[PDB]
Amino acid sequence: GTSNRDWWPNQLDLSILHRHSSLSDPMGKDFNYAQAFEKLDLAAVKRDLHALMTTSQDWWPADFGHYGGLFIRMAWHSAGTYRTADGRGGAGEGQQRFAPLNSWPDNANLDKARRLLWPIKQKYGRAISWADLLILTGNVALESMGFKTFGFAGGRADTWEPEDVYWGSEKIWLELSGGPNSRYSGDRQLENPLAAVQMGLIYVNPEGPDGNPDPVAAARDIRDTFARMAMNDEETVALIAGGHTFGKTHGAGPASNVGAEPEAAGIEAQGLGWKSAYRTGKGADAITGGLEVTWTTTPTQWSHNFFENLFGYEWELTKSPAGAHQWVAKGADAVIPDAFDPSKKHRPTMLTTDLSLRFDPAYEKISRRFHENPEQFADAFARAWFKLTHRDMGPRARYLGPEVPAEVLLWQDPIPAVDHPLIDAADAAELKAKVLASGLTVSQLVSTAWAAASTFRGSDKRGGANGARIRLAPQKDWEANQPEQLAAVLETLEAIRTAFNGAQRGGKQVSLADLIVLAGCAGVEQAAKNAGHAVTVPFAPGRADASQEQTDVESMAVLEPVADGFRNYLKGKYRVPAEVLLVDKAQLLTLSAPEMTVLLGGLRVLGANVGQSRHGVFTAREQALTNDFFVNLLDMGTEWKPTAADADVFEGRDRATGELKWTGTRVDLVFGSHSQLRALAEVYGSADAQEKFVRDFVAVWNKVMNLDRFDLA
Amino acid sequence: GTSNRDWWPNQLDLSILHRHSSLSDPMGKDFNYAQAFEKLDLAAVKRDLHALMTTSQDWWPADFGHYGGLFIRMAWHSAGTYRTADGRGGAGEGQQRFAPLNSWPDNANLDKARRLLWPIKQKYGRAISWADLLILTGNVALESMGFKTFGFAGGRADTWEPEDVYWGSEKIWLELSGGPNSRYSGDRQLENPLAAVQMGLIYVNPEGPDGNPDPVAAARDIRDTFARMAMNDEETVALIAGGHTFGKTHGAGPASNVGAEPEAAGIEAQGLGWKSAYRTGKGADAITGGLEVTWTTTPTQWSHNFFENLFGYEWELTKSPAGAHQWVAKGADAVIPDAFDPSKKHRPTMLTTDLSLRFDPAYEKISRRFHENPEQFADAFARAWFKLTHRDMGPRARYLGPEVPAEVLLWQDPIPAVDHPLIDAADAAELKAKVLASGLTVSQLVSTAWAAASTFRGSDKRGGANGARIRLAPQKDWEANQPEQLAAVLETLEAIRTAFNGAQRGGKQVSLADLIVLAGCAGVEQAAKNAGHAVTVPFAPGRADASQEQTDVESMAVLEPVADGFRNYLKGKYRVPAEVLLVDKAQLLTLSAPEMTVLLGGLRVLGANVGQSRHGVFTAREQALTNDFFVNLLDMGTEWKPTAADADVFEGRDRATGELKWTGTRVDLVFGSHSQLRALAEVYGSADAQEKFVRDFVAVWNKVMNLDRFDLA
Ligand code: HEM
Ligand code: HEM
Ligand SMILES: [Cl-]
Ligand SMILES: [Cl-]
Ligand code: NA
Ligand code: NA
Repeated sequence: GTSNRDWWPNQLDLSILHRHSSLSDPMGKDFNYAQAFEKLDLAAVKRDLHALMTTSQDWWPADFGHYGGLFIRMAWHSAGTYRTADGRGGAGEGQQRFAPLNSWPDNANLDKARRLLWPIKQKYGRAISWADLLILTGNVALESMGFKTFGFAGGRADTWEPEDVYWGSEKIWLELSGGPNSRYSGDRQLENPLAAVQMGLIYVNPEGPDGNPDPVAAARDIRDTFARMAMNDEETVALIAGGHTFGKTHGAGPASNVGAEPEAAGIEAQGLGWKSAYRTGKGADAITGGLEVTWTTTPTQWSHNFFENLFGYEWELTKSPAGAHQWVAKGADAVIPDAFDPSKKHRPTMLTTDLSLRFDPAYEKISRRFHENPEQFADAFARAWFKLTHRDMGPRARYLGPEVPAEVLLWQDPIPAVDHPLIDAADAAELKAKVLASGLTVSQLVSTAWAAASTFRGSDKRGGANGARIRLAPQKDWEANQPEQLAAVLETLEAIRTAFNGAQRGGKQVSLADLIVLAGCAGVEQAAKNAGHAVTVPFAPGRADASQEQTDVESMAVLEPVADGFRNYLKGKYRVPAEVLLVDKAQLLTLSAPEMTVLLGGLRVLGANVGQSRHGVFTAREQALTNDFFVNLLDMGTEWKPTAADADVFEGRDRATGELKWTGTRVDLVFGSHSQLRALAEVYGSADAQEKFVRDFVAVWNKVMNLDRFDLA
Repeated sequence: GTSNRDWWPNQLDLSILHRHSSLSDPMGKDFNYAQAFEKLDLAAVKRDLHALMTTSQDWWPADFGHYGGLFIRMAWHSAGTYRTADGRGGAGEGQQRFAPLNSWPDNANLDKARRLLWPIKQKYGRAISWADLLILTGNVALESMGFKTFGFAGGRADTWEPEDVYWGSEKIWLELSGGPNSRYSGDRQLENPLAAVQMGLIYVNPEGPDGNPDPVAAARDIRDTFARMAMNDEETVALIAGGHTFGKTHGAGPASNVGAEPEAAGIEAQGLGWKSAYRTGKGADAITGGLEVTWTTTPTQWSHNFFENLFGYEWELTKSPAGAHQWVAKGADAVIPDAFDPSKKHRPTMLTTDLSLRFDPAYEKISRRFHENPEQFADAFARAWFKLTHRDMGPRARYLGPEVPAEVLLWQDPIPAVDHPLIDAADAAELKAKVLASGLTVSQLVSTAWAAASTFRGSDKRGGANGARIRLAPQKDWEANQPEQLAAVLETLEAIRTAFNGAQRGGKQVSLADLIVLAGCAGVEQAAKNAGHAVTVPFAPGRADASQEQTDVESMAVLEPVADGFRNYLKGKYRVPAEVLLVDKAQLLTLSAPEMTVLLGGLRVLGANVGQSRHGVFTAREQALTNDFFVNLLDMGTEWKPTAADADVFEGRDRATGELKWTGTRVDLVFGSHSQLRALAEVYGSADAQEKFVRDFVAVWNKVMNLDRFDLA
């Protein structure tokens, strides 16, 4: 059946903005997952998970009698899809159970692990999400095997369909580099936003880069991918050596024995895949990835043996029973236990990527320190594991349950507690009046508040106006934020704040975070007044100001908007058309197509464009909140053509006279071109729509201002 | 960007069930289009439309000074995509303005016609939908030109995205038949549910079948396609001759001058397409389809000149300036006006498909009667035009405004007015008790009510339990409805009804339509009681009973369920997998994925299956309303295999013992296979879900019962 995607494959796709509707969701409108989890008996769940570790099922028998290794792999894969570039992936939505991740080659036999969890999921029902349960299961595995974790937070709500994520352009699973859709170019430069080396891998190829078993060159890939998942050298070494303290790989026979992944398997498979024709197909005969490595002498217990082996032997290249490259210890005794036969023992083995920890000079120093100081390894691995599994969960206000660690970590972008009375409605009226009396313009106020709030992304719940990080490095210097204009606005607002706070009794004070947002509200209100409308914008106080020492400058860099169509801004020249980047930003902000449409048409006429560009400012009353953008964009009296100078800029001329009326970019004109967007634009451009436009504007403005307000959730 | 549809192109697609969410809709959640339209000043709209017919715009100048013919073409294409097989297409949702219809080749230059309407759309805003406005424009065109229409109903609410419709499998616009995705097979048999001869056409090829200009063979295609749009011979003649009383075709130059269709055009085109390089590109030089025919001597006035010409001249084959086949009267004087040059005149011309009206023997008899009696032609054309443009609008209760025709037409599946007091809650409770005391079983009651209600389809809003047409031909004999069991149930219900109605005073009586639905309610309540839960199923009286004389038997045939996965029924053996047919039927019933999932799992354990098949009845307490379907489907203790006898039937056996527990079909097992459906099944199969299952089941059951109750809107 031919579809629109077939006829027009480079059309903009808006269905990404309408995923996650109440239509697809089985829970009712009012279901609140946080409230459900807070009443779960987490201790009971954890007891059942401990029991499960050693209750082997015959359709997927436990290695060594203990599922712990399988489940730690499951949890690290759940978290391991995370990319800091866009915040997409990670464990926070339980996407491992949906396509494509449920069928990625690197997730082979994790369908078994998830099915082993069904009886527990079933018992506790809606009070524990699959997303939380995957991570909890990983923690319990660690604990069952003697490793004390740093803590755990619940609160990851389940989702009900696949997320739309760009995972690459390759059309072949696991395709090696330099193909027609290569993710690499140059000197092994991985394309953003990707964070894996091959399609359907978590991070790197365990045999080495493109299958070449060079540990030193493998280390370069590990360092780049892990960096792209927000982990530094110490965290990377602690996580790989920690993980590979446990369990084994599965490569007992040729991979051509393994059949269809879950989304390709027959209906009778009931959700499972990778059925193997090799011997019994499971257990001692299991085939997962093709390697056959067991790292330690006690694969079901925490030990210091990973580093003892890594350093204690010299390594020789060999092949697994499936033919993959791997390493064996020269001259060693058979000291490693077999997973099923108590009469068999094996020589120590390693992956190419494990040897990276010893042969990359920077990793070697870390691995040596951990080898010599195993308590330092244990503590780093606990911290790193918590970071791994919580990195996309958002502000600490979202963390639920009795095991949340009290220590505040830099990577959480922490926001100080509020310890004083908050401003009330009378005070907010007085501050808005002082803001309007200072001489700050509509355009300044709206631009500043937009810049502060619009860093939010829903993918990992980072960013937003809480913290007043707009005043700190690096946000205060970002090009999109108009550093010199921003500094003059912050200077005026900080003087207003100091004067208000100095006049208070009791401990009452306003944060600069709240004042930035309240000042934006005042700008909106004034813009409405300019247009003849009486509008109050809602404002919720309670934001606090973070310090520079609570603000990791390097980790903040991934939030910089290099494309922000809501400010008609594009930092350079990209492969992806600007309208596509607009819809991607709308998705990170959590906006639907109508909300993206209303919001952009309002921002244009309010003067939010970077550099005060006239592109898209289709009004003769700038700084007044009207639906002029829409009425004028849709006027068929105006004809549009791309300029000679720049094909991505357009001139709108009176079709009868030839006179120049407007200029616009592709972000602007897409609202008059794309058939779905133009239908939205027409609702807002109609003669009955001025009041609807204003109201809908204020609503979406307020939404954006509150996107990080998990303290109010 | 590789997607799930790329990796797994044959997986089931659920997103068709979640189109039309509150997310995509710009109007607020409480917007009610009927309330808006009822206050429209319809007469004012019509006066603006009248004016517009003769106000030419320079960017698409009006032929003959009058846009009438273009707008009649626009409205017939809006209505003309309708297929009786599934009720999809038609004018009822204004889908011409979205992809792919906005860019079909047969809709070329209709983008201009819709743009000419924007000033009026804009003026009246939400009080007149696009959907309504396309049809109303065509009525006003007819009226402006001297033709008395049969009336007009508003009430078509706008939609905000493309509907998912199967339009064919060809990958080339306008592909001739016999290709690798041919829609024809056998002796020119067009595949169901299609109703056009080539991809991107409305019905037929105006040059003849696959371009062969044989009027006689073109008549066979006309007859078949029109029949598939629900129009018989008299209606088809009246409509083609009617339409071609007006206007002209456009073929001033070679078609290679025409550029990209709207969805492929540049952003500067602002939603328009088919930009032409031939001379001025428009007006006298217009190119639309490539033919150059003007049928009558007065193209802007109703006449009987189409048939005067068709019969009054002998025709000869010739070629337009773009090279398409068409017909000329060479014997004639130059009597037809030129569209732009008052000093030019032309000979009469016809399409091959117009000559079909004279050279197919059955059409000729009709055309002759219309020729000789043009008042009969006018009346037939008015009735057919109303039918054309209203055929997918649903029950007369949805018709809005001051121009609705009072005559009730058989094609409307009419429902008699109710002139008597309705039963109240106490009466409904006494009827439910009498139905349960009669001895009718939960299975019989549920099966009957399901069979009566589940004929509904949202595509054209035909079907449903209103009317009690389950007791009439043909519904009473459909195999899915189990005609002998159905007759025994209806006989018992009719005796209950006669007894209750005979005992009333004051005119109070219950219809059989309402009693069938209330009896289904009693069955569901009793099933809940059997499981130990006291529930009340909501019930809304006011249905009426239609007579056999008010029921077109032949038109009802397209509503027969030949696949109904909710009753595990498949009438024969199809090319499309049964699970795909299930999602199709869900979409026609307007169900989301969660509602489809709850409903099917409840129906299974209530005994709704056709034939009392055990397939999917995964319970040991049949006729009790429990979540057993889901608990037992999801039990990993059971292993599934396709039977030797039938690959579409599966045995569920205890995995340890091999004992046979259950059998199921693909419709059953897809809920255990598809990763999104299995996530839904899990919610209902969890230990905390009994209450939720029952509530959600009653809610969807009630929804289904009420699908056709537009009298309560
Ligand atoms: C460079 C990064 C990594 C590479 C290339 C890698 C590679 C692999 C491979 C190839 C397997 C075998 C799969 C099979 O055939 O069953 C696996 C198993 C496993 N890995 Fe990793 N790994 C990485 C990082 C991690 C991390 C960060 C952790 C956790 C903190 C982890 C914990 C595990 C565990 C516990 C297993 C054993 C599974 C079992 O016993 O079934 N690994 N690893
Ligand atoms: C066998 C069915 C039909 C065929 C093959 C068909 C064919 C066509 C074609 C090829 C054109 C020329 C398009 C262009 O180049 O501008 C057209 C024009 C038109 N058709 Fe039809 N037609 C069909 C039925 C109908 C019906 C049912 C109606 C309305 C009741 C209709 C009303 C019109 C009108 C008014 C025009 C003139 C457009 C203008 O003046 O711009 N036709 N027809
Ligand atoms: Cl994601
Ligand atoms: Cl449709
Ligand atoms: Na994420
Ligand atoms: Na329809």
